[PDB]
Amino acid sequence: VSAEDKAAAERSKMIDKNLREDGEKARRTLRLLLLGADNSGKSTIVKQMRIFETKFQVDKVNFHMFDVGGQRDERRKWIQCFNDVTAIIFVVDSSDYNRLQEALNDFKSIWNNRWLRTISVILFLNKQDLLAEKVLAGKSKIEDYFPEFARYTDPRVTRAKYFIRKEFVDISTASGDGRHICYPHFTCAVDTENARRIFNDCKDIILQMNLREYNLV
Amino acid sequence: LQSELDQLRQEAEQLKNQIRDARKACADATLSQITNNIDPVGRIQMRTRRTLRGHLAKIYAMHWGTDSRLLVSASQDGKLIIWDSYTTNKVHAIPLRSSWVMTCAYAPSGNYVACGGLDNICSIYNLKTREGNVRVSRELAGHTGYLSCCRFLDDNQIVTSSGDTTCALWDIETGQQTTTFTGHTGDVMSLSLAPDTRLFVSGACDASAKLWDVREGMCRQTFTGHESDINAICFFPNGNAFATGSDDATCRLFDLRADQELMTYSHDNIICGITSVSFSKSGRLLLAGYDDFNCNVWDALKADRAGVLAGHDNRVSCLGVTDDGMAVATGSWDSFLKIWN
Amino acid sequence: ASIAQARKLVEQLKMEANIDRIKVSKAAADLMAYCEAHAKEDPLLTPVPASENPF
Amino acid sequence: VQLVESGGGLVQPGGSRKLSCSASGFAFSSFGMHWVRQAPEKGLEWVAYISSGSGTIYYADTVKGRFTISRDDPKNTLFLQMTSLRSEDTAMYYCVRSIYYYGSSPFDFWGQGTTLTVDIVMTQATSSVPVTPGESVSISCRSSKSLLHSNGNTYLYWFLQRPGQSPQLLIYRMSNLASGVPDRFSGSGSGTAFTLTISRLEAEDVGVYYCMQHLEYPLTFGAGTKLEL
Repeated sequence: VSAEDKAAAERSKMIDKNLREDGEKARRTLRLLLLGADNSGKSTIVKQMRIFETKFQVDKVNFHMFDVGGQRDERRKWIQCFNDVTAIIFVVDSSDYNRLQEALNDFKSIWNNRWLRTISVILFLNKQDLLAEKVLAGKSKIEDYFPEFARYTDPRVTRAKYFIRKEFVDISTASGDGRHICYPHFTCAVDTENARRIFNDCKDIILQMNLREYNLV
Repeated sequence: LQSELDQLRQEAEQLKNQIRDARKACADATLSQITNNIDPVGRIQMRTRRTLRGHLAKIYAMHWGTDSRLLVSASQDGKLIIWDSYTTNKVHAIPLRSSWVMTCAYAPSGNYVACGGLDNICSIYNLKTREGNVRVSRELAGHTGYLSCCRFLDDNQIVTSSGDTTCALWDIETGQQTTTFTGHTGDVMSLSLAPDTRLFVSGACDASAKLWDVREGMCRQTFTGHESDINAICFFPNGNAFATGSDDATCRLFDLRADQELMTYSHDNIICGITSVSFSKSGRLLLAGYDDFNCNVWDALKADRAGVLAGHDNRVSCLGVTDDGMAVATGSWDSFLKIWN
Repeated sequence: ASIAQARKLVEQLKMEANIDRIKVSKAAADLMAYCEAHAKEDPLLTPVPASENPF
Repeated sequence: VQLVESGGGLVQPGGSRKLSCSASGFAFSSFGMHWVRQAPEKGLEWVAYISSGSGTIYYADTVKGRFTISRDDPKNTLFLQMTSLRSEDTAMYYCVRSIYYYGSSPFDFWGQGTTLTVDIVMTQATSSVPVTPGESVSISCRSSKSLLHSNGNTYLYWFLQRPGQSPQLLIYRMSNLASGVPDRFSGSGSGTAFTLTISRLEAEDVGVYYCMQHLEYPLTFGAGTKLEL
């Protein structure tokens, strides 16, 4: 072997050493994908922000949440890039029942995805502050746009708020069991346990994936 | 949408039944009528000769150097590596600003390498500099969709294809916009410059590919023969044909002068889609990287499978033959590059 | 907004139809000629000798 | 790019000297630095070597143990410790930068040398040729072993040394050319004998060229082929 070839081999060895050094840092953090609707207000879901990515750490573990922007309303090819994240945050606001049908169709499309079959979703129902003031008056109810929004269990506000959750869990458990499970929450503009709920969901997600990877579930 | 749409919607179709009629008129043979007596290439086998390990995240692109030795690999770990296939040495390791990259290319002179992903920007890197490192030469912004394929025309102009339904050509020195190729109705995924470098083809997610005139600027012809997205394209060595790799479990080829589809290259047992395609040295062998962790080798004339390239435990996303046709550089999502024969 | 049809009925459509087209035979037995004349210089159809092969 | 070193002077024999190089203007940590000596009127003799990082150290036989090579990457600094100033220690020492990857050009840049006063044999039989300007020259060098390695590249380097100038790279690794070098320069030859056929030489070419090998790491230097009128 030539001396120049030997030095080139040593340079390559340093290249692999430096590349492997960054692998520990890459694997330490957790990767999240943020997506939803324009009116969802995904940016203020994480009130502590600290491809519009953010880097927030709660309980001394770092999460990198990626908000994809500029792309069209297809998500058909660039979603075949995130099949390694911990979860996808699907934020939908319930301020209007005219768009909740489109929102649940979008959730059906993204939950029943070939590349997203083994990745879970944490559902954040943003803007729960005005749901009361939209249902306390009752000047426009969900039964106008839906057949049987006439039974669910302020009492009226909660019975109105749990029907959308029933629909979304019906969608989630329609197809796909064990590999990925939805996490229906309730988020507000002034709510403070938004990142806490995200962490409490992804720890259970990791626990489930480790249960499957040790073959205990 | 005026009275020129109860008129000029049919007149937008009159040239479609008078083109398919023109198209289906000049067809006195199919590919497997004059390529029937040629003996098959046999059970073509190819073992791996060099496994280029070192990447961590999944590989998304891999381009061969013009010197048939160097190659550049793109992975979702935010690192770009230039390899030495003969010795598996790592020539360079260029960190990337955006961790999401789906394109990579080698300049024909070997002095530059381009990459681009979800950042909607093609960052072009200078390899040989007096400084001694690799630094960006230009930051080609001005494109809305995610980049899906970059190819180097010369040392100063590059052609890019993105997900905003536009293929589009730059000038590196100015960094400005020279020509924008429009007409696709979906995310363009692949690109294949012609050997003469005066034309190129691109396949979008509309089951159609368009041959563009890079010098002039308009689409010469559109090729509709698939039923799903076209996520792979490659050009015949002679410059008069090309192959389309689509995600409908089939990979068709087309002739530029015939303006038709020649063969289908589909198997009943294969259901997974195709990710990348390439002709080896004379167009007889059509390498095709599939989704079921495999890469079939197709006898292009006979439309029969000549061999398989198993050895990847994840789906194959990269596939490229070298300039002299001595080896292949298939790369898959398992963060492993592989060189065959 | 007669631009969606104009570029699709008089720019691209009216130009794609007006292209000289040859019969498919002269392209099939031109790719055949190219691949037959380049069989000796294709080191994947006919593997090179081990000494010649650098791998 | 700018390489400099300091620490020259006069040494009483038996003493130590800390010779340090102050690299500036390039990626120092990704370059294998060297050291090349030259007696006042004799010719270059490579003395030591340091690799990228703190890898192999490759002192020359005549100075092995007597000299130490050290580097300081974060401050971009390179050194050459010297002990027991000898009779032949009187020479001008150069620091030359080189990187080894596929396609790289080693020995591309040199620093202005400092003077500190006190085995593949390669010979350039002609130490002085008066060459008429404008026509041509055919400088030749020969070795003892075949520089043609199995990978297919001969490892001979050519350099140029004008009066009052640090050595500059020339046609390297047989017929390859370096940056900043005019295309008129060319050179080819077999193992054990090489040539430096130049086309249409002009002024500012008079100087003492050198032929060095890079097969075995003891890198012997040729006598030199300085031109004249």
